[PDB]
Amino acid sequence: CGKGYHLMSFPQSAPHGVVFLHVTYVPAQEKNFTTAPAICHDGKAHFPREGVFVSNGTHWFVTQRNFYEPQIITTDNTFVSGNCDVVIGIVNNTVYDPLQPELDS
Amino acid sequence: AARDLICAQKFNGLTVLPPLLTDEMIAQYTSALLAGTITSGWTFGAGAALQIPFAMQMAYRFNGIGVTQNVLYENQKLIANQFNSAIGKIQDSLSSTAS
Ligand SMILES: *[C@@H]1O[C@H](CO)[C@@H](O)[C@H](O)[C@H]1NC(C)=O
Ligand SMILES: *[C@@H]1O[C@H](CO)[C@@H](O)[C@H](O)[C@H]1NC(C)=O
Repeated sequence: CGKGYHLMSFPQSAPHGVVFLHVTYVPAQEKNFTTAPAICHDGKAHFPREGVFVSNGTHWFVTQRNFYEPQIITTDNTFVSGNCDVVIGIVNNTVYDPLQPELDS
Repeated sequence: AARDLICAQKFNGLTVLPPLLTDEMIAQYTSALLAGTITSGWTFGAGAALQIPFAMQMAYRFNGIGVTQNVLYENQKLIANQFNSAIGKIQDSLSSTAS
């Protein structure tokens, strides 16, 4: 259904045949980054729910794979499985908990 | 020596044409495809080739079939050893059987 990530297609008539107009999605401008498979915070290993961990040089963010919008690493978008001594390449970063400041009032 | 079959075919007017793409160009295409799918994942088949670590691509490929990605990261040596043994058995299968 065309080259790229398929969105739609529009059929067209032709003499002794048919003509398709495939509409596709093509990524255009990429930039390079530093990544890690998981985050060790407070003795627990954090893996992303959907997306990927990226680093801009100083901080660590979470973003989706096919597009670049950065978000803060949060308990909502991560899940915990095991301790940070088995995963190869794990780094250290804090994890924001939204429940604590809503508790503290 | 003696008369070959192919010489008789050539003398009777039958000629075999050579292919347009040589074996070296086919091997170059195969090596380019292998390098692309090893380094860039599936992103080289939909535009620009975007690099990624191979363990993280493996985590995505486990995520696509319904298994969570923490299964791979806790067992990565076992998947590596199983893949090495599986690709090593193809060598012993192809070195003996000619069918
Ligand atoms: C990112 O860094 C790599 C490694 O030096 C380099 O080859 C590449 O051109 C850089 N830029 C992008 C957009 O990938
Ligand atoms: C992350 O923190 C732990 C303990 O806080 C420490 O042992 C480990 O070395 C740190 N990671 C790095 C890459 O320094």
